[PDB]
Amino acid sequence: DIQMTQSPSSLSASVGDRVTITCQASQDISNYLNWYQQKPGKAPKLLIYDASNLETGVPSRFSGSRSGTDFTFTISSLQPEDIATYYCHQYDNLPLTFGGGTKVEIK
Amino acid sequence: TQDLFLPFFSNVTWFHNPVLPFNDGVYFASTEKSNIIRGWIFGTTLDSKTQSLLIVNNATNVVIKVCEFQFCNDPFLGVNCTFEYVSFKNLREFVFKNIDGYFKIYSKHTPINLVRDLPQGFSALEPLVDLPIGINITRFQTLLAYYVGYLQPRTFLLKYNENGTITDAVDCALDPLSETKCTLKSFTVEKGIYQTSNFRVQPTESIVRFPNITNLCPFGEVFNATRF
Amino acid sequence: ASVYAWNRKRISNCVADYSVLYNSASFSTFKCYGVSPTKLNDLCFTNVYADSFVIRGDEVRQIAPGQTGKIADYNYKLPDDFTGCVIAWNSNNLDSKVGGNYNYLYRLFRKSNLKPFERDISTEIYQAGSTPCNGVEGFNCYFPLQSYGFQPTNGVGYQPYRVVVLSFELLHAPATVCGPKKSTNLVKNKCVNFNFNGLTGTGVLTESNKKFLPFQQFGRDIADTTDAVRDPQTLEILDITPCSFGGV
Amino acid sequence: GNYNYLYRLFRKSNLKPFERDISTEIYQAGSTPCNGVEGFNCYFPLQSYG
Amino acid sequence: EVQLVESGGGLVQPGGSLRLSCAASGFTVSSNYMSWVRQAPGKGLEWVSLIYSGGSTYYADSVKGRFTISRHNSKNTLYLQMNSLRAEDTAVYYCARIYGDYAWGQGTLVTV
Ligand SMILES: *[C@@H]1O[C@H](CO)[C@@H](O)[C@H](O)[C@H]1NC(C)=O
Ligand SMILES: *[C@@H]1O[C@H](CO)[C@@H](O)[C@H](O)[C@H]1NC(C)=O
Ligand SMILES: *[C@@H]1O[C@H](CO)[C@@H](O)[C@H](O)[C@H]1NC(C)=O
Ligand SMILES: *[C@@H]1O[C@H](CO)[C@@H](O)[C@H](O)[C@H]1NC(C)=O
Ligand SMILES: *[C@@H]1O[C@H](CO)[C@@H](O)[C@H](O)[C@H]1NC(C)=O
Ligand SMILES: *[C@@H]1O[C@H](CO)[C@@H](O)[C@H](O)[C@H]1NC(C)=O
Ligand SMILES: *[C@@H]1O[C@H](CO)[C@@H](O)[C@H](O)[C@H]1NC(C)=O
Ligand SMILES: *[C@@H]1O[C@H](CO)[C@@H](O)[C@H](O)[C@H]1NC(C)=O
Repeated sequence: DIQMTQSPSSLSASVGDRVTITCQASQDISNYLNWYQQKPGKAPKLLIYDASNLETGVPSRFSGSRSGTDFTFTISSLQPEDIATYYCHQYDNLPLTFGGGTKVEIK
Repeated sequence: TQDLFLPFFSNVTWFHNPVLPFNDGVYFASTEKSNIIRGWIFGTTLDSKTQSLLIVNNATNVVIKVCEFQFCNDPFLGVNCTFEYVSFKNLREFVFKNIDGYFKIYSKHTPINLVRDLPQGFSALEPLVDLPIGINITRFQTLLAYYVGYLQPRTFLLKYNENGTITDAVDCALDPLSETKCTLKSFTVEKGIYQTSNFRVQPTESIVRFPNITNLCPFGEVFNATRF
Repeated sequence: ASVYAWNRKRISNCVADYSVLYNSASFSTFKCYGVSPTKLNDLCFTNVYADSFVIRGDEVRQIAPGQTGKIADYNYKLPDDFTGCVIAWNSNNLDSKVGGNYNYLYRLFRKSNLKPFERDISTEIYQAGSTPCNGVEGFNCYFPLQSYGFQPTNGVGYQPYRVVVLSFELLHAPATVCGPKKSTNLVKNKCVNFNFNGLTGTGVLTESNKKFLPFQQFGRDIADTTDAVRDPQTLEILDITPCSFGGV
Repeated sequence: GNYNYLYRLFRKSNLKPFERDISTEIYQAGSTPCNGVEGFNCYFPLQSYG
Repeated sequence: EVQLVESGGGLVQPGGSLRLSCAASGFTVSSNYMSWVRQAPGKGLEWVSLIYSGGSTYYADSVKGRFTISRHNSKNTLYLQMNSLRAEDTAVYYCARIYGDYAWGQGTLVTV
């Protein structure tokens, strides 16, 4: 199975702060990575597909920037309604891998 | 040996581009003075429906193709593909047969000075090219005087010289003297009485006799029974 | 060529030596279906098809009879009764570029699986719902071709692989392609076990004074036995003298 | 999958009648010796039924 | 217009069997890649299985020989049949779309 671990496990930031997380992959994926936002009590929601394109209906404040094998998420302005669990899931490889999750809270 | 050989003293059609059948194998005889006849077409429909043979010598090289060509109503020469190869004073004889997907072509060239009739004599046609076509052929046509023959599975006795060429032949189904020659395996036979074949009167009609019964056997009672 | 637009090459009317393909050590995958990897030089076929395409390392195993997959369903399907050999090797040094190579495309969305040996090159916008696309991409309207994006730093499963598929088909029609068996040097004046194009036998091969016709290969005596033969390589007529034998 | 039952997968020649071969020597499919190491042209002679 | 609804969850003893349903509206199930994705409480999200548009089926390494996916043509409902449930299979199951967009049902609870 492909090895994939998210970093960091959890963090806290204020409203409008700059939040940067990383997604680490042991095997190199070219561009096949998606980002998801799991609200508490709600299903995850796709924001970035193919790690470089914006899904329709998603605000522009969410972006994915490739950094070689690893891929980094970008948050321009954090809001209290953005409290969710962050996942990166590599695709085109079976089994499909969903990460442990990254929790971002509002301090 | 027994193979497709043209029967001796048989009728061959004399021409001066019709489509003719390819029933068992066709012998082609052509007399040339200015290179009129250029090639041949072999196939079944020859109307861009299936694979057909196109052998054309366009004045510099002999070209053989097996493509599904779209031919004209009257093809002539002025003054999916699987295979492709690029190479009265005279008589050119040809034999075309297609056995087990092998198209055998035999030919022989000789000079002549008689144009009134095909020359009377003996000559053997050697094979030059063999075609692995695997294609059924039922009709043909000639692309441009010439003669068209037909080949029949008749037994022949072939005379071989010291050089291995065929100098004479005997048609075993022509006349009883040739039957004697074929039975004795000698071109010259001695005087006497010999047994060569057996005479059988062939039947002329076919009679099928069955009783006239309108009642059908009850197979529906057995095969379609409710309870077994 | 791309995997969705794989090219087909017809091979016929030539001699093929399959021994140099096995004894090359440059191919990562060498498996034959129906026939053995060896003994390919003794087989004859009417025609041979050569299909070539570029895929990633993970999709190499998908080209096999009885197997499924994206490539097997929507890009290239083999029949269950397929016979032949599949050639594949790594091609990261030739098909990968810095920043991603988009020249190679793959078909992903299709209504039904492909029938074996089907080539689909349609660029119609795929309708994923009850709403027609009318040639406009958007919701429930996805383009059927996507970019591989090969990179030289990609992993083993993500590296591009060049795959060549050999198809062996037979028919009653004469075999146009055949393999060359090794021909040992001719030896003369010895009791040897010989074999030629059409016949085998045991005898002594001596030089003859016979004059064969240019098309003839075999000679026969009176009582339907072979007395002379033509060598398939050198135009020399060789008599077959039977080896010395007799009762004791 | 029951992997205890095995069958011989490669051999150079066919067996004689009532011949029992239990060798586990690595099959050499080429001109390169295997030296007991599996790999290219070097296959284990036994295959599991599963 | 477009919404995925799930049903069939409940409390199942170990060694039992259950069948879930995922009815779709606004699109065609058979022309798109479907998947069943579960999530055990207290841990991350876990993929289980997918089905192709042509009918090809695959499953995760933990569910070989136990899980079965199917689809009824007329009512356009996606199903997941499971057999011999274990204690670690207690998770909240979802039905989703693999590519071009992500569509998620409301979720159902399966407790073993
Ligand atoms: C065909 O040959 C026969 C000899 O068997 C002959 O009697 C007949 O007249 C010939 N027909 C034509 C049209 O030449
Ligand atoms: C004869 O016809 C063939 C058609 O296949 C062509 O390829 C060839 O060049 C022609 N040769 C001449 C001398 O016109
Ligand atoms: C060639 O043969 C194939 C057989 O599958 C056929 O589909 C195709 O239409 C043929 N091409 C032509 C030009 O007749
Ligand atoms: C030629 O005709 C025979 C008739 O029995 C048929 O079986 C065969 O398939 C035909 N050849 C081709 C190439 O179709
Ligand atoms: C055989 O050919 C030679 C010339 O090569 C000739 O002199 C001789 O007469 C020929 N013999 C026969 C029987 O044709
Ligand atoms: C068959 O035909 C004969 C006369 O040819 C007739 O007498 C007889 O009745 C017929 N059989 C039946 C069953 O009618
Ligand atoms: C039995 O019935 C079927 C259906 O009508 C019919 O096709 C079949 O011929 C019948 N069997 C016999 C022996 O008549
Ligand atoms: C084979 O090659 C030799 C020289 O290498 C040549 O003399 C000979 O004629 C060739 N035979 C054929 C059949 O091409």
